[PDB]
Amino acid sequence: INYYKDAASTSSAGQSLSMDPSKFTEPVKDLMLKGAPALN
Amino acid sequence: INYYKDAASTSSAGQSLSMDPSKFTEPVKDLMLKGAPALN
Amino acid sequence: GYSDRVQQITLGNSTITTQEAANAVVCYAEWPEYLPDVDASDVNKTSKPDTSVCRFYTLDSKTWTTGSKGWCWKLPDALKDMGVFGQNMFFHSLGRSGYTVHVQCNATKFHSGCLLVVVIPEHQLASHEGGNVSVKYTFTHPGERGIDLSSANEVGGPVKDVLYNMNGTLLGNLLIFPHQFINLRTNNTATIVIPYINSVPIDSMTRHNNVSLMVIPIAPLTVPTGATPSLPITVTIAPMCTEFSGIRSKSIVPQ
Amino acid sequence: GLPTTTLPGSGQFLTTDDRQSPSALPNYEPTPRIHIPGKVHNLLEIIQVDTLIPMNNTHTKDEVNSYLIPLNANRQNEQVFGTNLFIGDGVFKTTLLGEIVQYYTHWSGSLRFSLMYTGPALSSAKLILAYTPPGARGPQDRREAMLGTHVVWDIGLQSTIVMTIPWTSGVQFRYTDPDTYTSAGFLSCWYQTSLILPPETTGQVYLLSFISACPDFKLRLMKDTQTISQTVALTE
Amino acid sequence: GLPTTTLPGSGQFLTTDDRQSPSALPNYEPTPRIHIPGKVHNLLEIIQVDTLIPMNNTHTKDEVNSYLIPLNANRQNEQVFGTNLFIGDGVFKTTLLGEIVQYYTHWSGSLRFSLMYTGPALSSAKLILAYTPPGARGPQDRREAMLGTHVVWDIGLQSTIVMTIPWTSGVQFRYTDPDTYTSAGFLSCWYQTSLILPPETTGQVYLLSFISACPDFKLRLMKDTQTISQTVALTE
Amino acid sequence: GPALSSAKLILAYTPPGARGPQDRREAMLGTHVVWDIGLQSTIVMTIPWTSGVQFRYTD
Amino acid sequence: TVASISSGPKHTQKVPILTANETGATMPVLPSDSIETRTTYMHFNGSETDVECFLGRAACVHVTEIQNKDATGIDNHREAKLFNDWKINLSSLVQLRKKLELFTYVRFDSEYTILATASQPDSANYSSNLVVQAMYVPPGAPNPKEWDDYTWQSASNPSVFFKVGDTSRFSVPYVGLASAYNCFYDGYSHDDAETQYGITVLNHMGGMAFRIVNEHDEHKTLVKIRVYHRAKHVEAWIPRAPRALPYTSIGRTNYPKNTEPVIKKRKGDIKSY
Ligand SMILES: Cc1cc(CCCCCCCOc2ccc(C3=N[C@@H](C)CO3)cc2)on1
Repeated sequence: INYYKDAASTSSAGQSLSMDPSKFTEPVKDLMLKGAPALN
Repeated sequence: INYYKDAASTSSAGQSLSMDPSKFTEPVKDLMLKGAPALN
Repeated sequence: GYSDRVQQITLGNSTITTQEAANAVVCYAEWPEYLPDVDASDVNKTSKPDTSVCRFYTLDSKTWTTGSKGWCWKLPDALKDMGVFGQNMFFHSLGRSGYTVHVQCNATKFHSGCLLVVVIPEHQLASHEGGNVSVKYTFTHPGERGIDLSSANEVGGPVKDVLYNMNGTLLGNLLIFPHQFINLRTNNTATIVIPYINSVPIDSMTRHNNVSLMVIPIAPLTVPTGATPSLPITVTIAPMCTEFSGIRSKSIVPQ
Repeated sequence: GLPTTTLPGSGQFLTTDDRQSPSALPNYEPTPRIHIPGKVHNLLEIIQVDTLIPMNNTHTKDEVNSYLIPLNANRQNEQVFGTNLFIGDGVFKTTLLGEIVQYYTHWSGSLRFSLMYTGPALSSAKLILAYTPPGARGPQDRREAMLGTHVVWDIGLQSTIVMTIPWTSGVQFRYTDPDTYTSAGFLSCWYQTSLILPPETTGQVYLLSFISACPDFKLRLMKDTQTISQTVALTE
Repeated sequence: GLPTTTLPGSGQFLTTDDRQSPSALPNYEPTPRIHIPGKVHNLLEIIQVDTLIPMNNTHTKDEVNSYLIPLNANRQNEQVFGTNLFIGDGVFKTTLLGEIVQYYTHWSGSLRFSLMYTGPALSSAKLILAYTPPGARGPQDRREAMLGTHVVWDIGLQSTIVMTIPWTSGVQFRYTDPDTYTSAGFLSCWYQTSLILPPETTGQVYLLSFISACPDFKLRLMKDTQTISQTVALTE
Repeated sequence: GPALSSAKLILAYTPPGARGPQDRREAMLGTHVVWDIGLQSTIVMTIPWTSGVQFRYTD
Repeated sequence: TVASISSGPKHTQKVPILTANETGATMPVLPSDSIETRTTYMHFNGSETDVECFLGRAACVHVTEIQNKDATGIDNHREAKLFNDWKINLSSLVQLRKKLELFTYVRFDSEYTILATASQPDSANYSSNLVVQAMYVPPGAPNPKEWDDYTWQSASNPSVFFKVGDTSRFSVPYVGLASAYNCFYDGYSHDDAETQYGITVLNHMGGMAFRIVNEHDEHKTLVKIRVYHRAKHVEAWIPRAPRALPYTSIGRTNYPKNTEPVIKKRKGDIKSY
């Protein structure tokens, strides 16, 4: 129950439960498959 | 009504109403019947 | 014609027969079983030597005399040197096991005496010094010799006072632990099956013992007239469902 | 803004109340439970396991020997032991039963008292155990004893005898702590015929005695035990 | 007026509680969000990116050189480097992994340790990396090392080797801060055959080493980092 | 022995490859049976066929 | 539920009262196996003996003390009680300890209540109003050195601020590393020849730090902190024999030497009533 009118006044947000490290761990242009050779 | 998000914050648990003394009072391998001889 | 009385336990390449048993206890009514995945944490596949480790090792014999106070062995310590069980033990980082314990003591229908055979999960001993003196490692790792409660206090060792279970509790209440009596007039062996009991799924076999087996004379031994005043007590123990994990170099432990 | 009124008791801390609180560690994930044999749910589960009674209390420092009730060969008509039934005191007090009863104020229910015989197998004996319900004195001779709850025990192959002290009471609860009004009786044991040892044998034989509660049992109104105290906080 | 009672804790301020508050700026409209590449949702997302470990810690002032593990041509049987695995201390401590682990009290999971070789293309080498699970000492020679988790690495076209320290543990969580009971092992590396340089070439070659966490990883119970402190408030 | 006596013996079979055991500790690590002397007068130990080669010479 | 059924005379070959205790069992014998009984009902459930109930009331687990005074020229705040600290633990006081050690492993959430009262033992014009700040300093995180260090910023560490005279209350989930807390541990932290034995090595819970936020007034004020702990959501495994001798140390089983006989000696015979 929100007792207040504005959105800033609500409690903390709830877990992204998004999670996708590939923008950080695999930003390569041509896709690399694990097990296939790195450099062909 | 829980007012809080986490489970630790809820009140005391409610009675097991489990109760089974046999693990402590009769841990024998071959079942003993009351009234039958203890050692055959 | 089956009696509670006669029994055979075959485990590995070794068999025990008793013709004067008094049933057998299975701690907490649970039988040893391997470690389920749902309970697993370490990702390593474990090693299950099976029949080469799950057989019966008979420790060296003790001598019950009228002055005996009782003896105490720790597991897996007592077996730290038995065959391949022991090797596996020093060579893996983690291991887990249940046991069948069979304590033997026969006499005649003229003797009297009664031993308590009890298994205590997590038996943390007390220092006889009091205060917060610790009990050094070696002292709680007697190996197959076990601890002799009628031996003298030593320094860095535990207290050996029987009315207090080596920890500040009374002998009389040890009966809350899985146990069985050997009453010469009834019984000649005691058998207890121990499931693996711990707060972690698998642990180190050398830094932590998870049960102490204790044999304590309670009704003093009384032999017939002009009999030799003593009887030997033998302890045979078999690891069961043993699993080892995290193999490597081979632990080096104090002393 | 909703109008409220606060009642007497606001702000008090009652150690026995049960309410919700904010978690200091928001979102933390506890370690998974694994299976461990032995879970206890009720103290009523454990007081049904029997434990030994130091009945032979006559020593002067605690010894393994006060658990042993001695028996003499060839005595006739005589008395083996006696005790009142104040389960919260005296012989009972250090037993697991005694020890738990002391966490509660009131108890009601039946008790199970058993004796296991340890003499040579070629000996024999007949004993009488008697429960004397509140209202009479501890019996002074078997004749007196045998007129109340009793069991003739014949020592045989079957080593133990289980006597029950059935709940005999006006009032439905008794205090654990020794109350008169609330008192429960006496328990005595006498030779029915007599212990007889085989040839080549000699001396005293002993009985071990246990106590546990019947499934009948009720304990209520928790309190603090006289069995433990301290003078300064402990440290590591 | 509805009757209420206030409980213990009323009026306290717990920095970790999460409740509603009045907005000081009623009706204000925040700037629209535009799209920005790079959004982070979990710290678990970022500790999977590998970063360099200053393994060569032997210097006396921080230098680019403590990131370089040197290799010597023609040595046989010998040891390249050694370290314990206290991820919250020592070599690991300044790495991104080390740096985040320090915001939490407990960690569990697998680690990924990789080595990228930088020697001339016409050279060759075979190294062994070994993980020693808790319970034994840091290995003292390859024979000792090779009996635990290990990978023979053959230096080739493929420049990096990724070793995983699989989670080997009794207890399901370890403290980040150096605990004994909770300790994780050792990591060592030795020549399997030996580094060989081509003609016209000379000197030391170096390996770069990285650390990142496997998707396996768990961190819990947030706390304050020993990695930052201050004596007076800063100003502009 | 007399009926009123009692005894517990261990019989051990030691498969080829080791020496005749020199003490029970050594003996108990191979095929063995703890025999408890009772009402049942005989104990039957089996020497199970332990062998690489499928036949042995009698001689 | 019947507490006793009706039962009459018996003359059988089936004797439920003869057993063999050597087996380790406690055979479930009842009054009706050996006397003639009448029906009676239980009228009772055993509610208040549930382990949740037994361990579920607040117990005092710790009393400490800090003072508000001028720190000018104090070389060791910790030592002046300018801010004490407590090595969280649950065996320092014994009433609750004996209760928990009836079990080997125990698992529960904790609810803490902290009462703080002030004392002004020497001449003050008044009673000041102090705010206490208790911090959770888990192991691995900077521990406070002065009563006003950067540590107290507590940007990542849960802290509660309440007033002396009031009470603070919050609840912490089960923070154990394993599946349960060990009430006992017959092990070491490693196979060292001299390492400590016990649980001291296992129950590594870190400490909790208290301080007054207020600067000093002209008089000195003693604030004494009492921490209460209530177990909620209790789970207990493997019952053990109750503690008989007195305790000497947090985390070891050790009892004092030349202790006194714990079993009361009879005033009379074995035969006495
Ligand atoms: C502000 C603020 C302060 C705090 C404290 C957080 C609680 C951390 C303590 C965790 C629980 O600690 C223990 C310690 C020991 C035992 C225990 N020892 C054995 C005898 C049994 O149980 C259980 C919990 O949180 N926020």
